[PDB]
Amino acid sequence: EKAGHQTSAESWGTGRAVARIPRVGGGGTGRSGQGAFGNMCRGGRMFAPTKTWRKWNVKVNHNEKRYATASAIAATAVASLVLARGHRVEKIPEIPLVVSTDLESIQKTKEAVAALKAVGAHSDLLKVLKSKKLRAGKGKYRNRRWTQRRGPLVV
Amino acid sequence: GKGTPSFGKRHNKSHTLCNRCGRRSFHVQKKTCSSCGYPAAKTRSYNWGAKAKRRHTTGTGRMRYLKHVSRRFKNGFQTGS
Amino acid sequence: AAQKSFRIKQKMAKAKKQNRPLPQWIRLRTNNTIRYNAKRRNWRRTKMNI
Amino acid sequence: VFQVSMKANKYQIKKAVKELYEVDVLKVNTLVRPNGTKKAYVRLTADYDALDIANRIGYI
Amino acid sequence: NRKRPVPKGATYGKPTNQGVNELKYQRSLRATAEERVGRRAANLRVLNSYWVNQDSTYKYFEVILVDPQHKAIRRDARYNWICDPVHKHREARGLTATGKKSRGINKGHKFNNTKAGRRKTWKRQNTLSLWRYRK
Amino acid sequence: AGVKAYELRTKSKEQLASQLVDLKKELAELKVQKLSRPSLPKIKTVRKSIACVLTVINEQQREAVRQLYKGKKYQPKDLRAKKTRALRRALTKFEASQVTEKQRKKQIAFPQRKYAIKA
RNA sequence: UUGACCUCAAAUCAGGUAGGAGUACCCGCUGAACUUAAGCAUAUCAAUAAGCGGAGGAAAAGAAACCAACCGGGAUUGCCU
RNA sequence: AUUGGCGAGAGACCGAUAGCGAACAAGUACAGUGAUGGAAAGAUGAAAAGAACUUUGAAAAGAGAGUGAAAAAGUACGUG
RNA sequence: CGAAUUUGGGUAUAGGGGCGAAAGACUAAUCGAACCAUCUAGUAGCUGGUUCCUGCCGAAGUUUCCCUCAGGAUAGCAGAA
RNA sequence: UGGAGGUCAGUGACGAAGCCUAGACCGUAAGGUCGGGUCGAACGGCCUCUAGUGCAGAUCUUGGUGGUAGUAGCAAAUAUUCAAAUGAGAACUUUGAAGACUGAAGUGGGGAAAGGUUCCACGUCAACAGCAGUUGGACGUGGGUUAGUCGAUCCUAAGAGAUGGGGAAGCUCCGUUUCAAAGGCCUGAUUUUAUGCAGGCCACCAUCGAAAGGGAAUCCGGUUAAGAUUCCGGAACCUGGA
RNA sequence: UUGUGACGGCCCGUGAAAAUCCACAGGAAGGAAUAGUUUUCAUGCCAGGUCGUACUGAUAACCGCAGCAGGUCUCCAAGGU
RNA sequence: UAUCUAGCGAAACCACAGCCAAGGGAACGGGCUUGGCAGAAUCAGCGGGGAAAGAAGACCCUGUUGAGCUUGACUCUAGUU
RNA sequence: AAACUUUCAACAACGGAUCUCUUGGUUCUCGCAUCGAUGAAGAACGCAGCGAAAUGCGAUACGUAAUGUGAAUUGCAGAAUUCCGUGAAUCAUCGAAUCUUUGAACGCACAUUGCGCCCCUUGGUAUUCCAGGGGGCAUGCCUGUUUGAGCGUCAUUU
Repeated sequence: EKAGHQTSAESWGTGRAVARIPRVGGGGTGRSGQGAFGNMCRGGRMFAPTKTWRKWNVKVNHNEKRYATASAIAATAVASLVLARGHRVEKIPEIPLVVSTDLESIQKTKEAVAALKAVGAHSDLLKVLKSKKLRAGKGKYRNRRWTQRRGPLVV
Repeated sequence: GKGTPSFGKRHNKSHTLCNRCGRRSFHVQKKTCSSCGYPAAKTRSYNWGAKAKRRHTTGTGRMRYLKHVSRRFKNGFQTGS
Repeated sequence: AAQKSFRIKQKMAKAKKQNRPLPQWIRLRTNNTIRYNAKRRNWRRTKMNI
Repeated sequence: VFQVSMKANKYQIKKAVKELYEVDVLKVNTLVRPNGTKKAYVRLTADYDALDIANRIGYI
Repeated sequence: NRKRPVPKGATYGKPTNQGVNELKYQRSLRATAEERVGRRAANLRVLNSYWVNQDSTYKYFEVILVDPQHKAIRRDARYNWICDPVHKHREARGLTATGKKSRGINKGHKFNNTKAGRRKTWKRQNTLSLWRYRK
Repeated sequence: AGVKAYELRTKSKEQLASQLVDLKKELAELKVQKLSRPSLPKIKTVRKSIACVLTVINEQQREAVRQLYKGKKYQPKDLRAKKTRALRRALTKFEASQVTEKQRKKQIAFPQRKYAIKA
């Protein structure tokens, strides 16, 4: 909130052949006489500085949330929608895909991969594995360095 | 004659170095420092001088004793070896 | 002035000691970007005004 | 000619030179150098030779 | 009263603030008495005070103080609560009886302004409370 | 490397004083040699050795004074603990744990009971 | 005359203790004006900024000289209202 | 409660005229008697391998040569 | 141009204050109220600027009230749904 | 256009981004796509989300650059010249000669404030000395300031300023002998115990404040690259002690 | 030119203080003889610490943004006209 | 001095620029219209023009913008009684 | 018709945009409570084998102890068998110390590295003077100790 305002700059007024923006006083600095306190000014405050009381979370009706969840569940059982979503389910016998509770009881990653191979989700797995690519911007140094697809959801 | 000829006449320091802060802010005739308020017990400080507080505050110097207090507290103010 | 005080003379000594250029070997020190003394002083250029 | 502790006076310098080099001194002069350190000219008595004491100390 | 300490009565503002003479200090004569006493005897803690005498010019008070470093007070839990640091300069923070009276710390509808603290209440009812999902 | 504090700790008062004296003499001689020689890193080691001798002497003296004042109150201020100004002004464990006889009687009569809601 | 007592002193007497920092939050005192009122003086800004004194890890408040008018609730604090 | 202190974890934030004034010997350099004011300034290359040697110049330096993936990277160094 | 003289150093007076053989003069190139930081991003019916393209529609300077006359409200004119 | 969720198991060190290119294509346009050069590590299409999202102007901000322009100009303080030396190089450096000037309220010899090493020597000319430079108050490296007698230190001046005390919410204000119980100074006690005490005298108002006021005392000759009333030789003086 | 002396003029102006040193009044106290007193007579013994000290002081060492025709206190002062 | 040469080397200002006559036009054009005309590159001067440059007119008016000063303005106030 | 003005391209300049990078910032959340007369925060001056500097430290001075790890530090130099080890290190940890002159700052003073006094010790034929070493001497207030003062005042005498 104090960015761009930690100066005592005052406008010189008219009659000095310079614009009327506030200017830093003093001397012998290289910064004295320079513009301050403006969005157009280097080192000044930005226009309408970003505030933390901006609305971040947005409320949704519980019923509309449940409507969207039901629609997504129903879409998970549409064969064409899954392919359009791009999920490599061509080799799967039929969807929705239901597996015994022994999968709930599974224990190791090797046998989880084996189960995926058995039921046909492995193709989705290789899609996610071979989709790993660097992000295309300044999101790399914001702890978002890599991007990859979404695989199967085991429910 | 208020400009250059008058600037020719200034050779008498009104401020010398202050004992509490070495700032050349000690007024000789007023016997008080214009920066830290020496010889007053309280160091001179103002809530409109935020930059001045930045320049003169804890952590600006060596902190010859306060820097180890966090370590001693973390270890529980222990005596022994 | 000729008639100085010891405080002023001590500041003079400190200034004279500080006024020297970079030792050559700090330049060769690794991860070093210092190339010269940027706090160098000349008696005509800048007054320390103590 | 010695570099001397800045807190040392002529009495202390005389006593230290006498205790350190087993020599009697005649006079001590001191000056604070422009680099801020004390410099002492200690004149010994005629019974002693500064050159011999210097080459005893190590510097010819 | 407490004459406004401005020079020549010039207040440099609105006529509402131009008053100099009949202005009244918001703390009690008891409060300033125990404040001065505590500042003099800065090693004790002001336990209480009371009125003894008054003439035209002065009011006279007697201030009870307790030594927090005396071992007769430090032990004997009857009075060693005063030896904890949170009671440093009760007379200065307004924690004595006169201090509470002048602050207005009392239960009821007549003290809605100053019950939990005047400035604390003002802050609480002048803050803008925004939640994550805006209400 | 220089001298070692553990072997310095076995020496007595006169031994440590003698070692300090000739270490100081050797430092003086090394300073003279440094006046003429380009670089003289042995002077650092000798200065460190003098520091070692001095800290061992000071530790012995402080332990002797601690033994002298052992058992009695009013330790010398540099010998008593150095926690914190507030940590020293604070009431001790005994002084804080002090409680009146009325509250003690109430506490013994009615201590917070240990109970569970199941049946 | 010899001993108290009361009040007041002195001591490089014995032992302590206060000051000063930092002050985001906290407890008070003091205290504007710009500003809004399309002028402006009450009002507003604001019992805010600046100024002063005082704490803690929180502070403050706190076990009713309360609320209420009900088939009554029951220290304080904070949130929603 | 908490834009201070000490530890941590994070972000649909900024990306060297931005973000703190300060990514750098930054509250530094230096301006003012003083209160105070207050910057600019990041990037060779993976590794200095930072150019031996010859030649022309008083020298700076050039021309060759050489190192290097690159000298259309030569410290006045990424791109330009 | 021997004095109501000139001048060094010390010292006193500090901002609605000082000091003035008086000019609103001087008070650090600042004076019909110094300078510094803050309130403060003070307010402005006033001046200036206001950043891509194409498509369709497309004005008003008039009514009433206003310390109203360089400005608003209202009705009109206009777009969109 | 920056960033975000999905997707193209998208492009890429066999060359991403960026930049340059009177080269091509597409769109009315905003713009998109591609050929070539440069470069060296990331980036894009699509469906959506989001915003610190698009500049020609604001005497806009910061930085950079022009024409003017090799232009105005470098003209106050009488003035320089000849020859050697050094040097790559001399109008400007050194030396010699000549001509001059300051003309003793100096362009001389010293100091006060201020400066702070500018002093002196050696080396050296990238920058600085608005021409030049071999020179320099520049740059690099070093050397140098020696006191009983000179000052400060001591005194008090105008004044400043604790204490006692009184104001003030308070930061602090007044006050300086005031409505104070305000100390140090002579000689014996003087080693059954000390510096105690039945020894004695008194009763100042703290303190700071002058490197030109007041004050204890040093002169000559010689000596250094640079210090000297300070070192040395000689010759004295004062203060305090025994 | 400087110092000194004895004088004279001027003032409704008559032109610092203190430290410090000495002296006088008084007479406390003490004092003989192979030795007392005199350390204000002469001679003789010891010590004298701390800090400054270089250089410029200006048409180039200070201030004026600079090596700025400006400003900035003072001592010495040859011959002729 | 200007001038020419060696060295050194800025600034103001600048939409784009730089020949006129008349016309019309924001009623005094360098540009537009119609005529006159019109030949590289330039040097020293000069002061007619560029309504030349220097400064968001300091006169005047407007603003529900100030400030200094005054008073039997309105509203208060230190002091005093 | 070169010279010259202008336009464009290539190469070279000037400048430092763009792109990519990031040991920095900013915002949110979580946890904790610890400055100082036992001398803080801050200041000054010093300390490294070669350092001038937002480093670290204090005449024990880029640090000493103690502990842990286990062979470095490194720009150059270097003590130089310190390497199957009470043991390298610009390491980490950190509980013992040192901690100059100051600073609320404390004998008085402070534009002075000025001036005292007190107590021990050592020298100068010395309780007194001088010098050196060590240790001290602030203010307010509290509790107590001792020494006092006051016809304020109570008992014990002509």
